Amino acid sequence: PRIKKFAIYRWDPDKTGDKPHMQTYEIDLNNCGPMVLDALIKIKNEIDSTLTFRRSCREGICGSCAMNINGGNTLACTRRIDTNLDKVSKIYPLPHMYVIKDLVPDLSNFYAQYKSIEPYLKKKDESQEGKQQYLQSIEEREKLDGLYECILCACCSTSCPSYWWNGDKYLGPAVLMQAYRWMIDSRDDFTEERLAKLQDPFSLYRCHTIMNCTGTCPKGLNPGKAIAEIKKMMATYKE
Amino acid sequence: STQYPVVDHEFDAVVVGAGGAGLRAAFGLSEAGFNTACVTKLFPTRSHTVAAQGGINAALGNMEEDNWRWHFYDTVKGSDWLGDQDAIHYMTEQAPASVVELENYGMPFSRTEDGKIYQRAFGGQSLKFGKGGQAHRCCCVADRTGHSLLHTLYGRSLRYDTSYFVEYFALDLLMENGECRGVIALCIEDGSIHRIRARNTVVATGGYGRTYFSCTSAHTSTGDGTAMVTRAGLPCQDLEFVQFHPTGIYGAGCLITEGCRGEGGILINSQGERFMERYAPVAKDLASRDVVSRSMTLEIREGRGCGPEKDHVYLQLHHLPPEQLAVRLPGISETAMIFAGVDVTKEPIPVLPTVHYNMGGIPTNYKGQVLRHVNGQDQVVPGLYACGEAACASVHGANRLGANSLLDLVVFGRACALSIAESCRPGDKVPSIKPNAGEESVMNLDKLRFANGTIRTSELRLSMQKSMQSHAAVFRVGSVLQEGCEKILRLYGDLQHLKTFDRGMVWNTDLVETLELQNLMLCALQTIYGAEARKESRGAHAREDFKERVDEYDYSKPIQGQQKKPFQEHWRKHTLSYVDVKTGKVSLEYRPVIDKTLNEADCATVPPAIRSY
Amino acid sequence: TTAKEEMERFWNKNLGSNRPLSPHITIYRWSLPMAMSICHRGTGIALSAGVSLFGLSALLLPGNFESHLELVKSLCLGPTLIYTAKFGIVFPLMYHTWNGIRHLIWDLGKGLTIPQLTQSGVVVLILTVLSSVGLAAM
Amino acid sequence: SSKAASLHWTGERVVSVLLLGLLPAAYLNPCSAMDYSLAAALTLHGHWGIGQVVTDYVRGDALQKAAKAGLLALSAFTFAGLCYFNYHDVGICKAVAMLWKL
Ligand SMILES: *Cc1cc2c(cc1C)nc1c(=O)[nH]c(=O)nc-1n2C[C@H](O)[C@H](O)[C@H](O)COP(=O)(O)OP(=O)(O)OC[C@H]1O[C@@H](n2cnc3c(N)ncnc32)[C@H](O)[C@@H]1O
Ligand code: HEM
Ligand SMILES: Cc1ccccc1C(=O)Nc1cccc(OC(C)C)c1
Ligand code: SF4
Ligand code: F3S
Ligand code: FES
Repeated sequence: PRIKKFAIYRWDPDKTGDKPHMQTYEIDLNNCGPMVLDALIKIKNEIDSTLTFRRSCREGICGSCAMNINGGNTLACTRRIDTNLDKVSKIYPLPHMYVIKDLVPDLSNFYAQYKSIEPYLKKKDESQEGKQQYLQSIEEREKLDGLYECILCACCSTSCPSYWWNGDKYLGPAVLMQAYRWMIDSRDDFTEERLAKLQDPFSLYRCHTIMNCTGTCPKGLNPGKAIAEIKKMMATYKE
Repeated sequence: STQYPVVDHEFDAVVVGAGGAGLRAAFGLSEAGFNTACVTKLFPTRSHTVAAQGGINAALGNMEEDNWRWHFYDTVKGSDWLGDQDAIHYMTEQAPASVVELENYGMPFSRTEDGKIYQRAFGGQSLKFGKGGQAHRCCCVADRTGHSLLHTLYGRSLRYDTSYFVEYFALDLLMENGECRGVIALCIEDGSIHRIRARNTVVATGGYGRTYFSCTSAHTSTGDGTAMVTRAGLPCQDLEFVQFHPTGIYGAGCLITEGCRGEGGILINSQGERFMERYAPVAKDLASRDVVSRSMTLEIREGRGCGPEKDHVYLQLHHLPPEQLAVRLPGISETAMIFAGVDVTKEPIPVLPTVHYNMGGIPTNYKGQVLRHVNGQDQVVPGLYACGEAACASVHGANRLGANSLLDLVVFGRACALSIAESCRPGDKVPSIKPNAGEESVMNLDKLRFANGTIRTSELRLSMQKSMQSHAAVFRVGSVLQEGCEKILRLYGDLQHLKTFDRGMVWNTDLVETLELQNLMLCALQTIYGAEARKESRGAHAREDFKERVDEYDYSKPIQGQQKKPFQEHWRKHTLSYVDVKTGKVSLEYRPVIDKTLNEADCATVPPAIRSY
Repeated sequence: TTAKEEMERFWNKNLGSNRPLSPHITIYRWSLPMAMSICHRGTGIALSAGVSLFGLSALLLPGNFESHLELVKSLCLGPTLIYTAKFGIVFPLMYHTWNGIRHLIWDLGKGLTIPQLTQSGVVVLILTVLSSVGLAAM
Repeated sequence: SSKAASLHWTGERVVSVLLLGLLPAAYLNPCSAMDYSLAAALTLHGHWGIGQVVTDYVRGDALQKAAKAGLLALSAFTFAGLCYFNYHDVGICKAVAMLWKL
């Protein structure tokens, strides 16, 4: 016998007047997996089937189980339960985000921002494509490392203080890092006009390098660093 | 009735599923100029092609020099001659054309000295028609290939005017007199019921790996389109054929890539012997999956297991150079460090043969059209298509080759697009559906929402999972299968006894997992009964009582003096299963394997031969 | 639908609904890089409030600066009580000065890893106290 | 196409290397010419500081211009006063000096 405590943010949109409160659950760790997602599933499957959350891969390559556990934004299938028995683990939905139902946040704005940065290879010719492979040296390929792996978990932008106050007009690290990802790709021709997409004070220039995005990345990526590279490209680029 | 807001939509073509195959079929239609809709329960990135690691097979010949006609021989061999050669032909030739398509989309393929797409050795692939040693044709974005595949497709998909119903659980197909009119779906956000009608419907819902307790597949691999098809009374092909991937972590069942064995990884037992030498002399540890998983499971029976429970096996990566281990395989370097807590460069990974791919699914034309069985013959289901894991053109056959699924995705996704763009035109008359249709799809939904039974939803799920895991596994016998069949059948009656707890509209996961359950059970019943019915050893389906490759002839000796067997005597045929929804009893028949190619001159038919590596 | 059309729909659904904002700073973990960025703003604001109060008082208030100092001198000011009033003006300045370099180094791109951020964060915090105590005694 | 947010961002860093350069330059080389160049760098860098604060916290459209208008007033008044102090009084170099040594 070995018990652990979990405090979870709860909000039902069906019952009117039901204001957001906290509910506690207790589960044995010998009967449960090491990760927080295993715990959530267990209380979902046994104790209360009214708990709602997004889950899929339980491998840490979706961004489905992205939440605020113990004050930080990571994945529930990646981060493990603190074997410390007396301390209660607090689980919240991603910060400063509209909650659809407990733990499930609205990401419609987040996804639409990724659309607006145009995340696809753009060329001058679309006639000679599909038939021959584009050439790219290993060094040019190496510049994409630490950028292509981004899973769009949204632990990133939801941790950014600028993204809280300015969720509407400022894109946020995750989205910005992808915008950068398509810039340094040797195959891409539309690099100069990709930078011209950010000539307003909100798009890119709300990042004051506060640095909460990198310190929360579940995949170990460095988005903040990439933002500074965009800034560098923005002041240097020709025409 | 009257509780749910019936909302109707009008479209040219509907795609169910936004992962890989579905995604490729979606924008390929909008590319042709179709008012296309895409229905998906997950956000397209959260689909399961993202979990792919090994790569994608294409005969580009960048490593040395290749021929797609050799890629045909290898797939048609690995299929254990259950594979329809018309589909394999089309896939192997379209292979370079579909991959160069992806690189030109922006897929960050790993690079070589030339600056070309990095291919690498994989499970059971050979040069010069299985004569010229090991073949290296698995294209890969260094260990996170399906991640890039899904992303670069989705990224390229925003370049078209496709409509996406994100988080909309598709309930049933819309059907009127043998013809498909689209899909009825539940909005997960607000709870309203949407009916999306179109001239055509593509089904790309993926596999049903969650039928078993142990699997590599994601929690949302529930084979829903497979269930949708069977509720329409349409057949399901080769359902008993279930792939057991040799390398999966002892814990939750997380996949370690076969690219491990492809790069230089060796598989080791308790004694210390490379046990993939006495079992397979030529191909060894990089042999076919139905040989490796067959060996690993049989090695545990001997008592040669590893660990405190004596049930799991080890995969060596210690000997590999750290130089290329961090480059070629960094995704498994991180994910084996988490669930196992194992230093990938110094310590070996704990592995286990677990459920992975679903070979069978929905009977599918080489052009993507869904097929039914009328009077022993084939018949096109009007306005219905399928591509990917949920599909069964049986290009994979009895056993799927290493990294041949992501090809099956893009090629047949494209096929589903082309065949709609060629057969009909966009803006053509959208067939009208009855105002009363989707009637009992609501009734099924509403009963599961109000459920006031006695047996918990999760407790009935695990009952199915463990009953499948033990009864119909790697090795199975008519004694244990018979018991498992009546075990699952009696469980289907227990579905009317279930208890739900959520009485809400917004994001009722309690309800959608129960809809996942109904869609899993139907996929389970046909798999178990199909396994009992088949009394032979062909690829993944291994019988300890019938360890025989039962073809039309004995293909070890030359076929001349031998007399041919009739159709209802040999087993070289596709299993077609139906299920009555009320009683639950599985009625199943059979159809012949396609042995003809597209063009005999350009690509010759490969006849059945010896099955070993 | 276009990209920025989906953004219009996002707000016109959420703003006119009963959806609550998830707790942000109410529960979010405190970290050094974040606290050091908050301080940099506070010091920035505090200093401009000081400089503006020096510029405005130069125009609005009558009497020269030497007379203003003799008003301070004739308050029988304390021995260390004058040092404390001095130190509390160097401390906000020297923090914002040193950390100003740290922000400026990030602009070049250097020292942007997690360990380098934590290391230089303490280095700024330390070099401040030295330049604050050092100058208040000068 | 014009790049306003690009060149503005560079300007802030240019005055930052000027302001950082001026503080030891004011100590080592205290002069009348130093007093004015200091007051300019102080008020400008400060104006481009609060300007960023306003664009962050101040939510609104009609409100946005009002704070920016008022900020320009204080910025001009601060710079006017510091110029007046350098001409008709001791100077900001000696202001610190007489404040520190005395
Ligand atoms: C499980 C697995 C498979 C796999 C792999 C690793 C793992 C862990 N690695 C591979 C690799 O390295 N190389 C390769 O070639 N294949 C690999 N595979 C196999 C392959 O990835 C799978 O066959 C493939 O993922 C299947 O994709 P498919 O296009 O069939 O669709 P999906 O990815 O499974 O996603 C399902 C989609 O359907 C929608 N859906 C499902 N049900 C509904 C309902 N009820 N209503 C609405 N939508 C539904 C989902 O939204 C999802 O998008
Ligand atoms: C010479 C040393 C100084 C340097 C190198 C410096 C530089 C900087 C930098 C880099 C920032 C943050 C901008 C960013 O990267 O996001 C900043 C903020 C600010 N600074 Fe300074 N500064 C110095 C001293 C001063 C002085 C003497 C004042 C006068 C009052 C001042 C006023 C401000 C204000 C009001 C901000 C607010 C901007 C923000 O925090 O968002 N600074 N400074
Ligand atoms: C926008 C900005 C730019 C630079 C520096 C700080 C901020 C900012 O407002 N952060 C902020 C504001 C309030 C609270 C908070 O969290 C603490 C509770 C850790 C963080
Ligand atoms: S960069 Fe990292 S933290 Fe940000 S969205 Fe991508 S995976 Fe998440
Ligand atoms: S949390 Fe922030 S303001 Fe910039 S450095 Fe990261 S986006
Ligand atoms: S479920 Fe895929 S990231 Fe946790």
